[PDB]
Amino acid sequence: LSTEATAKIVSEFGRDANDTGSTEVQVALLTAQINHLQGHFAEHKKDHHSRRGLLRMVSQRRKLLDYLKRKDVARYTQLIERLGL
Amino acid sequence: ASQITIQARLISFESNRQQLWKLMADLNTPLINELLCQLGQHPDFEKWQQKGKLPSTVVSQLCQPLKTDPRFAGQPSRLYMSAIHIVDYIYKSWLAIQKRLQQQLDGKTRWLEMLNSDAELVELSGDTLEAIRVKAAEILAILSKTLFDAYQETEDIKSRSAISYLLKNGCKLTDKEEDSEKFAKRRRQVEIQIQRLTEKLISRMPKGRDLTNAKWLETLLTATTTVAEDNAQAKRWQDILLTRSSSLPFPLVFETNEDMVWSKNQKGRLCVHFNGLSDLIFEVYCGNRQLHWFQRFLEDQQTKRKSKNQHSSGLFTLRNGHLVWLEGEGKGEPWNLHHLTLYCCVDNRLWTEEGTEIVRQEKADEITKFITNMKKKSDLSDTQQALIQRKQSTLTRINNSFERPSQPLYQGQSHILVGVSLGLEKPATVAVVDAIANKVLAYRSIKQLLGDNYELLNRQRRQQQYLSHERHKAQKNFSPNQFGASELGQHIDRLLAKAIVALARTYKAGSIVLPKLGDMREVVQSEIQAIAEQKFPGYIEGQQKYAKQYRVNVHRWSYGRLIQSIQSKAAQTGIVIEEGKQPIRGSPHDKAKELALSAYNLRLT
DNA sequence: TAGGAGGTTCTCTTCAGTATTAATAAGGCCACTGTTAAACG
DNA sequence: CGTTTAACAGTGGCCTTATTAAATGACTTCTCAACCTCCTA
RNA sequence: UAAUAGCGCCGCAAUUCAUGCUGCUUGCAGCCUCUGAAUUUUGUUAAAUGAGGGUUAGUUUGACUGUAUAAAUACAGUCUUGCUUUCUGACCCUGGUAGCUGCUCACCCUGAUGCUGCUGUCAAUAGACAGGAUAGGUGCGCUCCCAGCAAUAAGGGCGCGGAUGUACUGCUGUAGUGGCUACUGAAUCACCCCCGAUCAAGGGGGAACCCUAAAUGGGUUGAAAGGAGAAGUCAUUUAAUAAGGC
Repeated sequence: LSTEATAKIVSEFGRDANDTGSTEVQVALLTAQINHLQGHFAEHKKDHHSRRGLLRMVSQRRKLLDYLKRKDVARYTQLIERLGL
Repeated sequence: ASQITIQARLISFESNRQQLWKLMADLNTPLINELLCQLGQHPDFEKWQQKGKLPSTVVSQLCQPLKTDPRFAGQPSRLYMSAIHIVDYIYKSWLAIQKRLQQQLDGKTRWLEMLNSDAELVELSGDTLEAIRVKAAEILAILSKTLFDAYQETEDIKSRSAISYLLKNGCKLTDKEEDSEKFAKRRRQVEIQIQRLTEKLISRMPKGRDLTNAKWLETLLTATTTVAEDNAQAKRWQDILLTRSSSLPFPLVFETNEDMVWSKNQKGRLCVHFNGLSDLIFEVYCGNRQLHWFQRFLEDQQTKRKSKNQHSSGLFTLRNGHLVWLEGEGKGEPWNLHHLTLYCCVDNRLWTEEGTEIVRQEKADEITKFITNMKKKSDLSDTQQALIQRKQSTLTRINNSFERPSQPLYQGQSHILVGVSLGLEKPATVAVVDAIANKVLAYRSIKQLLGDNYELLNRQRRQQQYLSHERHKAQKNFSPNQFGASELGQHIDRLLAKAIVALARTYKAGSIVLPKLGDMREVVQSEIQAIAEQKFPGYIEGQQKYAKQYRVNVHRWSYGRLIQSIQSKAAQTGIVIEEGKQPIRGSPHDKAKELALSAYNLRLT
């Protein structure tokens, strides 16, 4: 993921000026990477070395979503609606 | 039974191959997939698993309504037959490797109940171990199947304890009242074998082949777009996403020899077209070593034609033929990348006229027995009478001999046997031994049989380690450069088989003896686990790294492949292969000598 | 006739598994105490 | 003549485990039709 | 500079045997000359092994008939097709241009089945250029040892931010290392060279040797093996996930 894209997605999932690493931001970064990767997996059906990375990103996002759900269901719902998961 | 497969590439137009690829990859493999799935959810399925015999006609019954299906229509009948045959063979195998596994588990449970120590036998019987020993000797006076029958037959504690004492030594009377820890390790080993058989019985159902990979592509979208709710579902998504996208349609088994009609091209090249697809003409590209088989095929079909079908296709040198697609390296459409290949299964025994007579006698015996078996029933169905008619038709047609080469078979001296010892380090060692006078006529070693080729053996081990490392260094990089020395091992075992059979020919042997190895890579795994469970009590990783190299050497020790190769060559030559028990302790030469001697001793009755 | 595509149906009798007779061939470092055997004021 | 440094030797602690998938190497099982009918040329 | 030591493999020895050799005494006597088998036993000024990646519908191992031959086998004749593999050679290379994408790194410490290790020239930077398979170590290799790096083994330490309800994150340049696709560089072979096909195709031109005085007269210019398909299972390794699984 490009640095410009990460900065933009941090700002657009920001809760304040300095919130890099908030569960919302982490889920946003993972979702952006997975969305970019799904087309690559549509095309390159042999790139297993990216397949492992995709699996890892999916599991990471799942864990983050479960944690945010247990903590605050309201933030969880509004986040999952913002990303449409 | 000396069936061997020859192969030849099939060359034709791009459209002639597009037809076949579309007609198999898009309609025949999906039919096989659906037939497998339906066979799985059949209500009688758990009944079949209890036996080893899937019913004769069930697969055709689930296929008759499937032929007219919108997505499985537009195929030749003899290709619906191919799909039926493939699925029937898959489930004829899958119900025979799970029934025997269940038998093994039951027998091992019975033996685990059998196993008692000297103190345990004393406390169960309530008597001194000496009385147990005396009664065990008495019962040995009155093989192991009989003792197991006696044990399962009686209910007395004393007699059953006597059976247990006998079978503990293996129908022997050993008076060494020691090594109770040995008994503990033996019971532990039997329990580990029980556990491993139980872990085996939970087997996957026959998968089938998914060329489109619709499930994979759908699951990728589900996993990326949505979020799983529990670990047990994300694990299933991960398992699906890592599956292997197979890209080769199933073969086409043509169980009738005549379904392949042969012809000679205007350029003299041999050509094939199959029943149901005659507009598709394939040109045979073989090698001269395999030329005589295909020329025999054409000559035999023409010979049957010229006699107005007075000749029984059924003595044809061709028995059946698979029509597979190999895998090509590169890109492009699948019909332009994968090479269509014909695998014809030929009974090598039919090449000579003399061997053709043997095959004729075999078939004329089995089919007249079939006639007698059907003649006892009084049902008298109409297609049953058609079958009866065909049987006598084959009887009549079998006595019309084709013109074939002549070779006076092989007169074998019954005395002179050949004993083959296999081992982890000495893959084979042969002893040509005369049984009348126990003196061995000859000995050979793994350097004598591989003469001028012995360098291969070391190069097999030197590089199968190397490749084993190279794979490991590429797996972490996820490169597809995983290579192994399976072809080298196959070549070496073929060389050994040729050398052994040639040696048997030179000394005019009358048999070849191979040991019955049984489950050899499992007994050593159980023993190593049992030993490591005391050597490492609670450290499972230690229990695994213990004797790791020995176990991987056993697992890659290809005794079965070598035995099969020797069996193929001996059948091709006429040597009557027998079986014996490899002595547990001794040198390879003595092992082979006593092995062949024991085989001769048991053969006499 | 002559090719080409489809039809058809059971075997054999079932029901085989459980024994041993050793010995291979066992850890690998890390750190410690304990013995042991040889050179020396 | 008693002795004190090298040189092995035994001991104690540590060391995680399962499931699915893939690659490889092996193993096991199953299979290895045959004549007839009909329908076009 | 270092590769000590261990392990595996070859050879070289030495010994003892025979499955050998000799002899008839035909199952015994001797011998180790060949062939082997079993140890141990060294790495010789050397014997044999030898693992950087690739390239041929390559050659040979073939079928039938007849003869000698009990047969193998040889000879003669007729036919020939290219499959799938194992070697031996010979030759080529040490890649480029684009994209798409994975992983790993605040900073330390230990250090993995971790990575790297060639010759010369120029630098001596960190890289180019030419060459190049002899490519760190031992006769040859290793996951062993040496050297350097080590974030991409694992473990421990530990700074600041955000999160902090069990999940965890940033300090991160294509920076390093991987994977995929597309177009490309060379060999595209089996005595050598040229044109050509490669779901097809061979054609021609030379050399050396033998026969032949000589005749593209004709022949030779490396060998082997095949029972395949399908389905499960085991084992090893790798990776992701889990904190058991049911």
